[PDB]
Amino acid sequence: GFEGGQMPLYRRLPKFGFTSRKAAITAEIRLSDLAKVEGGVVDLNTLKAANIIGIQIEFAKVILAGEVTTPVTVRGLRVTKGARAAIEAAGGKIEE
Amino acid sequence: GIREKIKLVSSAGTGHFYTTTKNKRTKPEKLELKKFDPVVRQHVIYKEAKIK
Amino acid sequence: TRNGRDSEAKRLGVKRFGGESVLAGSIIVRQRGTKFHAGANVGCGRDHTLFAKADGKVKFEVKGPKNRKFISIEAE
Amino acid sequence: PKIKTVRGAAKRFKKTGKGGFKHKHANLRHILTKKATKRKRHLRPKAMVSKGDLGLVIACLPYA
RNA sequence: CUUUAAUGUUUGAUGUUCUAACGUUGACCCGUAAUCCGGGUUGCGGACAGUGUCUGGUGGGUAGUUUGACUGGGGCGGUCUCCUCCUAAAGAGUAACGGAGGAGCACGAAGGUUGGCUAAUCCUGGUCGGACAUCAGGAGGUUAGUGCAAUGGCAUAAGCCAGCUUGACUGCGAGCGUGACGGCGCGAGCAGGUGCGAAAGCAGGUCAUAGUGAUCCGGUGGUUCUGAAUGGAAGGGCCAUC
RNA sequence: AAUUCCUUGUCGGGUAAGUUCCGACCUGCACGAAUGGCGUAAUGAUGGCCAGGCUGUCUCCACCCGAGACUCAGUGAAAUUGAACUCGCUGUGAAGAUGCAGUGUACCCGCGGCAAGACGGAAAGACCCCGUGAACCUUUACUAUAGCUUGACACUGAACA
RNA sequence: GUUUAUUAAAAACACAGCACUGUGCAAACACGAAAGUGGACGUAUACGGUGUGACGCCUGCCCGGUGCCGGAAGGUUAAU
RNA sequence: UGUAACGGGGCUAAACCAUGCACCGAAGCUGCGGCAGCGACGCUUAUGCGUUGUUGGGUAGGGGAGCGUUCUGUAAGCCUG
RNA sequence: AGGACCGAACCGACUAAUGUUGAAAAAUUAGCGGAUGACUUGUGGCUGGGGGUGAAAGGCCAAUCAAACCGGGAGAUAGCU
RNA sequence: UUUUGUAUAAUGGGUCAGCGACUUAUAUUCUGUAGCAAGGUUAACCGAAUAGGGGAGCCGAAGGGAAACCGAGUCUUAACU
RNA sequence: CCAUAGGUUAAUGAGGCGAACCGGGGGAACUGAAACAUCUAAGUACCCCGAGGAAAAGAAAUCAACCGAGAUUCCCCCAG
Ligand SMILES: [Mg+2]
Ligand SMILES: [Mg+2]
Ligand SMILES: [Mg+2]
Ligand SMILES: [Mg+2]
Ligand SMILES: [Mg+2]
Ligand SMILES: [Mg+2]
Ligand SMILES: [Mg+2]
Ligand SMILES: [Mg+2]
Ligand SMILES: [Mg+2]
Ligand SMILES: [Mg+2]
Ligand SMILES: [Mg+2]
Ligand SMILES: [Mg+2]
Ligand SMILES: [Mg+2]
Ligand SMILES: [Mg+2]
Ligand SMILES: [Mg+2]
Ligand SMILES: [Mg+2]
Ligand SMILES: [Mg+2]
Ligand SMILES: [Mg+2]
Ligand SMILES: [Mg+2]
Ligand SMILES: [Mg+2]
Ligand SMILES: [Mg+2]
Ligand SMILES: [Mg+2]
Ligand SMILES: [Mg+2]
Ligand SMILES: [Mg+2]
Ligand SMILES: [Mg+2]
Ligand SMILES: [Mg+2]
Ligand SMILES: [Mg+2]
Ligand SMILES: [Mg+2]
Ligand SMILES: [Mg+2]
Ligand SMILES: [Mg+2]
Ligand SMILES: [Mg+2]
Ligand SMILES: [Mg+2]
Ligand SMILES: [Mg+2]
Ligand SMILES: [Mg+2]
Ligand SMILES: [Mg+2]
Ligand SMILES: [Mg+2]
Ligand SMILES: [Mg+2]
Ligand SMILES: [Mg+2]
Ligand SMILES: [Mg+2]
Ligand SMILES: [Mg+2]
Ligand SMILES: [Mg+2]
Ligand SMILES: [Mg+2]
Ligand SMILES: [Mg+2]
Ligand SMILES: [Mg+2]
Ligand SMILES: [Mg+2]
Ligand SMILES: [Mg+2]
Ligand SMILES: [Mg+2]
Ligand SMILES: [Mg+2]
Ligand SMILES: [Mg+2]
Ligand SMILES: [Mg+2]
Ligand SMILES: [Mg+2]
Ligand SMILES: [Mg+2]
Ligand SMILES: [Mg+2]
Ligand SMILES: [Mg+2]
Ligand SMILES: [Mg+2]
Ligand SMILES: [Mg+2]
Ligand SMILES: [Mg+2]
Ligand SMILES: [Mg+2]
Ligand SMILES: [Mg+2]
Ligand SMILES: [Mg+2]
Ligand SMILES: [Mg+2]
Ligand SMILES: [Mg+2]
Ligand SMILES: [Mg+2]
Ligand SMILES: [Mg+2]
Ligand SMILES: [Mg+2]
Ligand SMILES: [Mg+2]
Ligand SMILES: [Mg+2]
Ligand SMILES: [Mg+2]
Ligand SMILES: [Mg+2]
Ligand SMILES: [Mg+2]
Ligand SMILES: [Mg+2]
Ligand SMILES: [Mg+2]
Ligand SMILES: [Mg+2]
Ligand SMILES: [Mg+2]
Ligand SMILES: [Mg+2]
Repeated sequence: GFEGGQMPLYRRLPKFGFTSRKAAITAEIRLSDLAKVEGGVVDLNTLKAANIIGIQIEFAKVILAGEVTTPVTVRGLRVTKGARAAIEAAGGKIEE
Repeated sequence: GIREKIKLVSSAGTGHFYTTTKNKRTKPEKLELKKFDPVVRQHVIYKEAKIK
Repeated sequence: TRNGRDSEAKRLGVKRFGGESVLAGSIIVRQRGTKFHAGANVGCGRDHTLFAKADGKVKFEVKGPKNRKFISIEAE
Repeated sequence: PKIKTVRGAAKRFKKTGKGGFKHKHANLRHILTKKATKRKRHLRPKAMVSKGDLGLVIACLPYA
């Protein structure tokens, strides 16, 4: 980043924002990952056993990415709108 | 640079303010303009306060 | 001595010449005064900048009793 | 050893989807009563790093 | 409350005295065969001095360093950012310690709009009144005007008066100009709300181009966006601003 | 004037002739009274000037005595060095040529001499500039700091006013 | 008399003298984290520092600046 | 320093002007042969072979392809009194 | 009597010449100053590097001094050759 | 070698022989190549062991926003043509 | 005065050396920051003390997050 003695680009520009500690313990889930668990139920403890989200994660959303075919109970996790339509069309049952 | 700078506080209760300058030597009386307040989305009279 | 100064070149002039198709909003002439004047479908900016209000070809022409130079955008 | 991130540049840039970097504009921190509202309004949204100075950013931010 | 005493205790300030801390580079005794030292007796000093921590001053005694560049060599002198003209070779751009001038503001109207108006100079006539005030006519036709330098504009006036006013609006912005970049500039239109106008319309500061300062750090207001077990808070973020 | 720029000031002395010297003048660029002022006998491997004696200092060198140089025998270095079949001139050319062009001259090789050139040898110029080089040194540069000094608390108590 | 051993012996340093100033003795001062030691087994006719530099005649005016000394009423002012 | 202001010899044209035809003159161009690069095109590709155009001065620098050296495997092999 | 005088030893180093890959990393030759004093000399001791020591030249401190020598940080750093 | 430019009278080399300068480790990116492919891959360690185990992790298949949060969208804004 | 200090014996032990590793007491600067003072180099070099075959640390007044883990040391991650 040394530009001669000119004030460099990484110091001409201002700092912005902060880092959310809560963002480090959230995760996003494909619909293709819902079949990779066993038992057809999805909890936080089920996904960590399936090695999908990781141990320190405490919050998770399900996102329309990939596709699901088997009926899968989703329990205690946030679901987006397109993933809610895709889970319920394949036979799923989103609950808390 | 005798022309100091002030701020025009909204009288709509919001803390919204326009900032501007005035010559306090030649205009001792306070500046009051009716300006748009984007929080209330109305034109409200603003009054001069100190820039502080 | 006493003559070291000069200012930066403001890069005025005519940016799009005649018969040259432009988009709406394209700057045609930058200038100090109204050395040129705004004709049909051409706006005059705050600093007397002439920009195109519509799309089409640039037409330079001299009109009026004072023989002033007007810039218009022909339809296309 | 690992490369160390220039930690000042990590506070100024964020990598976007196609690999470009967004950043806050300058000139919007102090001395604001003399600037036009049109000028400031075009400085609030984040802008992309231009193609010329994009090489120096990647050298400062090796871990994306 | 205005106007001040009593009683007692509530601890400081300065005398005032003492001995028991402490000092003794006073005398004497012993360890001892010893001008060190330690112990003992005694005298003098005495809560002072003197040391520790904290603290203000002083501090080239000592230490670490800084002390710009351009430059028809260096120093001396001048210069360093920004605007205008020429050099600039009829697009843009274009250097020199080339030729000439300015800026570091101002304005709550000198902004917006509607309505209206048109200069400089000279000639003649006219109380004070004169080279030159004001008045009336004529020539003249912008040789004037523009808050300020120069250049380009300016009569539909952008020049000059008056009325009403705050668009010197907030969110945006197709598309271009200009830069290596940071950035700077122009912008129809859209959403909201507004001013003037009967209306068409015009208004996102001023005839345009100078009137300026990155980031960091910090201040102020706003905003639950964040809040390290949890609820708050601190702090941070974002918006405005210094 | 150990100080005077102008300056070789002017005047006087000394000399045939004196930018120095000596004595005056004062117009002290820019003397001056313990960073002492002005004198001053004696002293000085001290500075300037003058005279006598003396002389190869010189006019202007001559000869002589020895030590080298020179020759023979013995021993036997050194600095330097891209390579050499290593001329002059005028011109040219990284702008002062043994090497280029034109031209002139010149049989091959020593020895004793001289030092004009080989931008000769020796020392990565000390001068000058440069480096965001170094070192010491200075101060009312900056920031510290030993030291000195101030007060609070502690070691530290008792009475009385 | 001294001095740049190895380009400078001098008008430089030193010097006797003179003056200013500090210093009452566990002296000032100096070397030492300190203990100590030097000053000095000395005691203001002594010791340290500074300037001047035999001797002769002398040494004028200025305390605004910068230091130093003395002052303690007021202003300002640290830890606490 | 030496002619030393055509390169010299020399020249009254072997100078100058005009016109004309010759010739000389370079690593330019053509001929003949050889190598290579990059494009075309086709092949019947051995993943490159004919033909075909065209290219081939080069520092800094970028790209492509190699030679040789020592050591290890191949190698208790092969060469060698 | 004398930091008295002249002058050898002894101590010093004013001038010239030589020498300058020397006889010599400061000397020789001819002169020169001091030579009873603040003299000179033998032996032994003590003072240590931001320190000593200095009749003061930034002199001397083992042929080295505007901060000795040796070892270490150490392959300091060198936008320079 | 350095240069705008050197026969340069600019630098360097007396000669020969030997030695003498772009490496190594770890990160990271790109290109080539190979393995597998919406997955790829293990690190310590175990293991008698260049095997096999080990999937802790890391990278990728989703992004936007300062952030909560939303999600093939999201942010901006009262709301976006 | 007792006493104590001191004295004389006796017994046991220590002393010194050694490469690295270890714990502790002290502790730079060049350098980097394109200067430089905060900072960096780095608790590094060095000095000093003590120890052992290893030393050190070590059995929660520790984490965690409303679920739980269960001394110390070491390795790979977390993660530049
Ligand atoms: Mg700068
Ligand atoms: Mg996992
Ligand atoms: Mg802000
Ligand atoms: Mg200093
Ligand atoms: Mg330093
Ligand atoms: Mg310079
Ligand atoms: Mg100059
Ligand atoms: Mg032009
Ligand atoms: Mg042109
Ligand atoms: Mg105006
Ligand atoms: Mg009008
Ligand atoms: Mg106007
Ligand atoms: Mg204007
Ligand atoms: Mg800063
Ligand atoms: Mg909390
Ligand atoms: Mg909350
Ligand atoms: Mg807490
Ligand atoms: Mg004088
Ligand atoms: Mg003179
Ligand atoms: Mg004479
Ligand atoms: Mg005379
Ligand atoms: Mg003479
Ligand atoms: Mg005289
Ligand atoms: Mg004097
Ligand atoms: Mg005096
Ligand atoms: Mg004197
Ligand atoms: Mg012989
Ligand atoms: Mg020959
Ligand atoms: Mg020549
Ligand atoms: Mg000869
Ligand atoms: Mg010669
Ligand atoms: Mg000779
Ligand atoms: Mg010569
Ligand atoms: Mg030479
Ligand atoms: Mg040199
Ligand atoms: Mg003498
Ligand atoms: Mg000498
Ligand atoms: Mg001498
Ligand atoms: Mg004593
Ligand atoms: Mg003196
Ligand atoms: Mg006096
Ligand atoms: Mg005074
Ligand atoms: Mg006074
Ligand atoms: Mg005082
Ligand atoms: Mg001649
Ligand atoms: Mg002819
Ligand atoms: Mg050819
Ligand atoms: Mg051919
Ligand atoms: Mg060719
Ligand atoms: Mg080639
Ligand atoms: Mg082999
Ligand atoms: Mg004598
Ligand atoms: Mg001597
Ligand atoms: Mg002699
Ligand atoms: Mg004698
Ligand atoms: Mg000196
Ligand atoms: Mg020596
Ligand atoms: Mg030293
Ligand atoms: Mg030093
Ligand atoms: Mg180091
Ligand atoms: Mg080195
Ligand atoms: Mg070379
Ligand atoms: Mg050169
Ligand atoms: Mg040159
Ligand atoms: Mg040549
Ligand atoms: Mg030569
Ligand atoms: Mg050469
Ligand atoms: Mg050179
Ligand atoms: Mg050589
Ligand atoms: Mg790969
Ligand atoms: Mg692959
Ligand atoms: Mg440092
Ligand atoms: Mg540095
Ligand atoms: Mg242990
Ligand atoms: Mg529990």
